[PDB]
Amino acid sequence: DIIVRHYNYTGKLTSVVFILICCFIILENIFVLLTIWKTKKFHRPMYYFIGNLALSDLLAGVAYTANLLLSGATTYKLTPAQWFLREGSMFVALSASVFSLLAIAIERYITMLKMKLHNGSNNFRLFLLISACWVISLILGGLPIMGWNCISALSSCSTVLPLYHKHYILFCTTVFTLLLLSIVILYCRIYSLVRTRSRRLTFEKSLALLKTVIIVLSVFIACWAPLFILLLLDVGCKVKTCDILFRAEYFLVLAVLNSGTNPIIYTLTNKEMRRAFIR
Amino acid sequence: ELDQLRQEAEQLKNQIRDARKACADATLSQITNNIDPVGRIQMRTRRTLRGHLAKIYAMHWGTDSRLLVSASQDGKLIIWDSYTTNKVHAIPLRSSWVMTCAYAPSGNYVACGGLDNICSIYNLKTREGNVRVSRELAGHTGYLSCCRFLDDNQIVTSSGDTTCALWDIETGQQTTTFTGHTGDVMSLSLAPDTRLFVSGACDASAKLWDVREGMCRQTFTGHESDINAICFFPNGNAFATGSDDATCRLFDLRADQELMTYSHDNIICGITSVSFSKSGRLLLAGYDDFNCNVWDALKADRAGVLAGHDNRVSCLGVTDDGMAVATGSWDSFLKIWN
Amino acid sequence: DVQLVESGGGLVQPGGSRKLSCSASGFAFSSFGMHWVRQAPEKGLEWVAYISSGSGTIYYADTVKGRFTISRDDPKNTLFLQMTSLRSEDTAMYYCVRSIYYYGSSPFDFWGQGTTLTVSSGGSDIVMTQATSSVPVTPGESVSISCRSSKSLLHSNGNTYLYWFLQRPGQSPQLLIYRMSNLASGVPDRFSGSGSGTAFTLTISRLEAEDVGVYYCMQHLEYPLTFGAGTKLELK
Amino acid sequence: CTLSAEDKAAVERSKMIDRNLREDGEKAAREVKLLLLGAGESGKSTIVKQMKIIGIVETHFTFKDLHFKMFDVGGQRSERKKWIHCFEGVTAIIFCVALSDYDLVLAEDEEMNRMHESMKLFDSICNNKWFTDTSIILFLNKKDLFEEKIKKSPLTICYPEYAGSNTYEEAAAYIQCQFEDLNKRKDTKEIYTHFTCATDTKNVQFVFDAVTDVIIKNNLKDCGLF
Amino acid sequence: TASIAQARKLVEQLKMEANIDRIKVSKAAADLMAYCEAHAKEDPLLTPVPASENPFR
Ligand SMILES: CC(C)Cc1ccc(-c2nc(-c3ccc(CN4CC(C(=O)O)C4)c(F)c3)no2)cc1
Repeated sequence: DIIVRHYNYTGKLTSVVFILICCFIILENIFVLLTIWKTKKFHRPMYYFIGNLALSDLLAGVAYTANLLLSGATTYKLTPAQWFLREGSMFVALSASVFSLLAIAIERYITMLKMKLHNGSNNFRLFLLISACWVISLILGGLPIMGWNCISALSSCSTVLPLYHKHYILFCTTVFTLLLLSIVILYCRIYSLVRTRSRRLTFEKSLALLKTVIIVLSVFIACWAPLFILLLLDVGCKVKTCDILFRAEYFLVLAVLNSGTNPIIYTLTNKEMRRAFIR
Repeated sequence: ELDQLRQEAEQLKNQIRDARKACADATLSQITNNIDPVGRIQMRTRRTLRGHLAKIYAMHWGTDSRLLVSASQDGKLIIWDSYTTNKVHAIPLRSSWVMTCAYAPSGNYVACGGLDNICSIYNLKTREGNVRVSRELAGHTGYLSCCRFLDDNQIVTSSGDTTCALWDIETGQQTTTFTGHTGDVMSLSLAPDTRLFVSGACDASAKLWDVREGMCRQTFTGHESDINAICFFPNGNAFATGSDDATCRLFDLRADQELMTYSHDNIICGITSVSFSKSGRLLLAGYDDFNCNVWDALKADRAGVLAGHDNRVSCLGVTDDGMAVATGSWDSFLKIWN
Repeated sequence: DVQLVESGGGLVQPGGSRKLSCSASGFAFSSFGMHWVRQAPEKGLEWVAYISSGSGTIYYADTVKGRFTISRDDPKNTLFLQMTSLRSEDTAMYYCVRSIYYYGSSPFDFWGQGTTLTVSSGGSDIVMTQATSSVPVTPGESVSISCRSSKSLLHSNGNTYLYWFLQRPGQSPQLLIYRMSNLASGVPDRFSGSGSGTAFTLTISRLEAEDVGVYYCMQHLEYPLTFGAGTKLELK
Repeated sequence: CTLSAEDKAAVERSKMIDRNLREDGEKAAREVKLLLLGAGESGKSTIVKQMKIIGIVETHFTFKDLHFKMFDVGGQRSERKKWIHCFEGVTAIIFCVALSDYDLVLAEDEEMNRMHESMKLFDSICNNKWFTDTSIILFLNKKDLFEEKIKKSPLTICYPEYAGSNTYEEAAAYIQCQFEDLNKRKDTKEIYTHFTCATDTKNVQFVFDAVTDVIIKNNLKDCGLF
Repeated sequence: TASIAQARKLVEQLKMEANIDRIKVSKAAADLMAYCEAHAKEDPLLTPVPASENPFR
């Protein structure tokens, strides 16, 4: 009766369209994975990172699905362990997606930093980045069940997740802030490097790269802003005070649309992706 | 006078064509009609030789049937121990652009050539323990497309200047020059007795040359495009030519015209290399469609596919005992097949 | 041509230290593995140390394990043997030998002249045995030198790792036959190797005056290399 | 381990050969590949001389910590389609055009205009199936000779449809446009046009920064940001 | 008269090639078929050699 107690004392007492949207996202990610698998020249580390992102946000497509269907009136049937597993699945999936974006940004920044002529297959760096992302995601996802949770402490408890510790929500928000800042700075430095290298050579790339960076960054920030604002707000709102915390499903919906439009942005911009996908 | 002479040449060509038609009572597809089919020929990759970085253009096995030599555009000529995939030698080539390589029958020398118009012979059995350039043969005005060893002292080379050459290695001069081709010669094949050799050129014809006399005994014209590969039959009384028109053709020296054609409707890419099995029953041909087919020489039916390369299959070789078949392709990997 | 010169030999008191230097010339030193081999004043050869090309692997004998250190300086083409805690049993002549290893190669092709060390006063390895100490032979005849091995020298790959060396009076050993069948470069076709398993024989046809000497039997299967007792060849 | 002592030593030798091959390949992959092409007397020789100052002939030079290989195939009297596939994957193609050839009739000896033959060769190599992505670096050599030729010899000899005036700027721009219009792979490749002369010294800088642009483009294609 | 000399060379080469002894296609085909049949047993590509015999397994 932990869940019912916490929901009573925090105040908590349209799914079809969302699950169909997520199935469509799964379809996009399966298309991207099939395109990567079929094409032989795509078997190089950058497209491997793109496929890793596709797998990560695909798992965010299944897991969000699970969350959306296992929620509602049937969350009371769940035991606290099952509730924690349900929430951790979403946390680990979204964290894996964000870390996949971070890994892609890091790889692109390194490739822009080193000119080279043939980058080659540096499987060490790719394995290190992928392992780091997919291990940190599971870690952060597993902290609530390990003991950093709200059990027996209802005066420092989050409202949107009435069994997640407020300090842990603050920690997750801080981590997401760090990754968001890192991605912003990485893409800005990529654009700055390309622009300053182009302008110092006498006779475009800069405009197309600026358009791509603007599209990616604006989509990511706009889609992940409501959820981040909600996470910041819930700590500052005591239970039974802030009503907007109750309507927290739409922000996660926009996060899921971010997960789903990442395929679209990362396939439409790359001409080779379009040419391979059409055939 | 030129018009009269070319009319006489046309009359001679018509006489040759009439003689060829007269001595054709039955087709090869009729004698080799009731014989048992070869059946499905399936070969797996037993060894994969890694270490080349650029695209491979040629290879040659050698009499020992264990070592082999491979040439790639990275500028390295690598001798592989096919049994254990060990690299016996790695020779840094002076010119990175090589399109052919040969391994001497005795094994003491290895030859290479390419866009530099020079055939380099390297002494493998050096007292110093390294590999030194034993000889450099110059005189060709076109790229070397093929080269094969008669023995430790004589070599036959084909170049893009529409001529072939017979070199004495010790003196470094051309003992013989074979002329008559009107197009670039892309490959040559020596007979087992080393008394004759066939050269296929870009004039869509293959010419048979006598090594000793130095004259062109016969010419064969059945192809519709450039001839890229040629290979004698094991008995030396026939040969096979692969061309860019996606067809192979088996010719007979004594018959003097074409015997068989090897073609399929869904194959539209040219052939870069042909080779015969030990018994001569199977004709392995490397195509531009990333694959390598195994035709039945007698039945002209396809017998199997060697599809394990990710790029153009540039070179093909068969061991003298026929135990294994090595394919070298543009993806920088050699593959041994059994 | 190809040559190896040994230096650094002299009178040493027991427990002292000494360094031997083999200077190579006329061949690609960096591509050849190097062996140090000992020959005591009256008895036969016995292998001491080995360092591969590029110093990848280093091997020692149990007699000199720990005390001896073999190294190579490729850019200056030199082979060093730093030996410490010298006992009186190490007084001998030392040879630096070149050996390259690939398919069809001939290891122990060339031997150095050797330098003299004068120190002033087991099991689990193949025991190569040459039962006959010497044979009286009249030149122009055919002589057979036998050999034996505790363990079979034939490997699963078809190669029998048996080497034959001839040490003329006052000269360094010369490689005659490598792998029991193949004849070394510059060796007259008179010499022939045969045998199988553990028993081997070396046959000489039409013996001539430069064939007199001691013939040594060496194994290369298991790396604790052991030479034969030797078979002296003398005229009547 | 079933290997013997000799087998182990052979494997060690093979591993050392592998380590040397990898080092050589890493050294080679940091080097720029340029395929030099052009018609007879186009100006390849003076381009080679400019590179030096700052069968097959190979030129090696260095600029701004980049090593440039330049393969002047030149006197290769053979069919181009039998060995042109060897040069795919080069960083760039350097095509030389002699402007003063716009009114020189002999081609090889066909008695059809040399500029037309140069345009035909440029079309053949630019639209070649092997060089579908390689960027051409077009050099309009002999601008000093053309600046005097165009004054007295109208461009209509080579281009009957030229409706512009007989000035250096207009005629030179017209010739550049005609050469660039032969490009049919507009999206996949770019053509870098530079107007060189006999005694100018900025040619190696143009090669350097054009190769830098090609490298930036290739990096963007590897990342997919382009 | 380089063209005339080349034409004479071509004519004499054709005449040399036009006076060789040619056997029928049936004979030259039966010879190849019999050679393939005779050496069929010694071909390990035709019949797969056992794993205990080929060096590559
Ligand atoms: C980037 C990563 C580090 C950050 C992150 C942050 C948050 C999430 C997340 N999961 C969730 C959630 C919330 C409420 C619910 C609501 N059910 C409880 C039931 C109810 O009361 O009505 C229904 C839900 F079903 C899922 N919201 O956010 C994922 C990643």
